[PDB]
Amino acid sequence: QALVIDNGSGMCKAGFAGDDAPRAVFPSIVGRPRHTGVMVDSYVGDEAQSKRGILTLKYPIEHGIVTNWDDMEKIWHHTFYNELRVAPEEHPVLLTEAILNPKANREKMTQIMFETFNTPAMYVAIQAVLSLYASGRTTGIVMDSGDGVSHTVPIYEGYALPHAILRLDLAGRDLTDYMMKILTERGYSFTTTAAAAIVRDIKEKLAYVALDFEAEMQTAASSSALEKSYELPDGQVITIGNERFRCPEALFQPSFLGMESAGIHETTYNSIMKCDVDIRKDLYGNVVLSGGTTMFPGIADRMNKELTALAPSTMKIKIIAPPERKYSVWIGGSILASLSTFQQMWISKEEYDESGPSIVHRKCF
Amino acid sequence: VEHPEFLKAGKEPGLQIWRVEKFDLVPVPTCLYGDFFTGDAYVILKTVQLRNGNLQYDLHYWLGNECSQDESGAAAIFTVQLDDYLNGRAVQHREVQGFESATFLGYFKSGLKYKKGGVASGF
Ligand SMILES: Nc1ncnc2c1ncn2[C@@H]1O[C@H](COP(=O)(O)OP(=O)(O)OP(=O)(O)O)[C@@H](O)[C@H]1O
Ligand SMILES: [Ca+2]
Ligand SMILES: [Ca+2]
Ligand SMILES: [Mg+2]
Repeated sequence: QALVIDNGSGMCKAGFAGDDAPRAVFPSIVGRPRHTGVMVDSYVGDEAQSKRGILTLKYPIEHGIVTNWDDMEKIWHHTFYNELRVAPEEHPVLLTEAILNPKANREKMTQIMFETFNTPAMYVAIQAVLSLYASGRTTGIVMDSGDGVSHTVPIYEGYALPHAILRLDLAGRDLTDYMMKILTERGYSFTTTAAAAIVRDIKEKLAYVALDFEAEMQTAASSSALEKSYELPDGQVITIGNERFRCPEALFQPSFLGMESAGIHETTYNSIMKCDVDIRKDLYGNVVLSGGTTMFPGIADRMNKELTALAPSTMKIKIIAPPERKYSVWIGGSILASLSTFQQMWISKEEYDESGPSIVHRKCF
Repeated sequence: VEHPEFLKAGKEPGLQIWRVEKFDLVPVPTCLYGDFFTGDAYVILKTVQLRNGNLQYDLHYWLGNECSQDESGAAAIFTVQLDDYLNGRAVQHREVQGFESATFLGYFKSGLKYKKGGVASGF
């Protein structure tokens, strides 16, 4: 019985190898008292968020990279003990990592699992490669968009091409900020503690990507047909109009956010273009979308349209965006950690004791 | 990978076929080569010998219309693992029911056949 953990910048996803979905999905948040010692330590996840009024809240993962190891240990401790309810000394553990995870970080993660958690075996896998596998491919380009950052990761015959990886510094957090702003300008005011959560939910429930953005802007200016009602926690109903598709439009037009960067369609094109000419047909034919911020209705049609426009007129373009593609990384890990060949892939405790943390660069790539 | 099936792979010219069965690579009986369960995923290795008599490897994973995600995912990953095992020398090919390459269809001398059903998902 192996465990799979996908440590997102925003959400941690955890479960049991062999399951088709994570057993636990919780905010990647550690909460500590502001004023030590005067009132009756730490909190993780929803509880941190509930008691945020009296806590300093920290996010140990930024852009996929761990920036605080004591907080990271709290997240894993909460994962094993409160979420999965396991003794971690009894389970091989598969963990995920960001593209360009620093060497020191992969070593530290390995050392923590073996030394603090006493895992009998562990393995670190790259997130984009796990999404590709979950889609039943060994070659393709993954557009992974979650919390703080989007990445385009060309993968050929099972392995990422590091020279061709690009990043757009816009993801879900930016899209929530931007939904707040445009709804505020419309005339609404999000003032309570639950402001972020309300706007986030409006985004997740009602945003879609427009196939043709100016046609949609026009449809919305001249008709009520695009508009939706949204009931606030207090019972007030507000109307959501063009904000629905203007919000995720910022993925394709980062200028909406006062950014120089190219959109996700162009980042993707540019990544394909950094790759051997011979393999590009296979990248364009296997554009895999994954992460929470790829969950907008319309996004796959829009990617197809935008890539069609950029690629030679005869390129076969295929976008792969299945409904579960929010947990594609986790599901790829569940599959990988279940294989009969995985017992020979992992770092055992015995190997760790013999080689120490640097074993990770020789076993996991 | 100490996978007993990997030890048997790519030894002499010809054709080997495995089926993904609950997260393992199980050999297909040679008498059933070419009859594909559309509910399953398969790994196929074609070993050709050139005129100079050097070995050549093409590795096809075949995805049935109704194979579950664990099956198609395992077939992808097994393909990569087998390729690494064969020192990176196999060209990998994704083959989808109804859309196989002529090369792959060529492997089967009386034409490949589809049939419904197969082994259940390992999830
Ligand atoms: N249905 C949806 N539509 C649009 N956005 C969504 C939807 N569901 C989730 N999101 C957004 O996805 C974002 C986080 O997704 P995800 O869990 O993939 O990121 P992560 O794995 O924590 O981050 P990273 O991989 O960047 O470290 C949040 O901003 C959330 O609002
Ligand atoms: Ca099956
Ligand atoms: Ca190869
Ligand atoms: Mg993620």
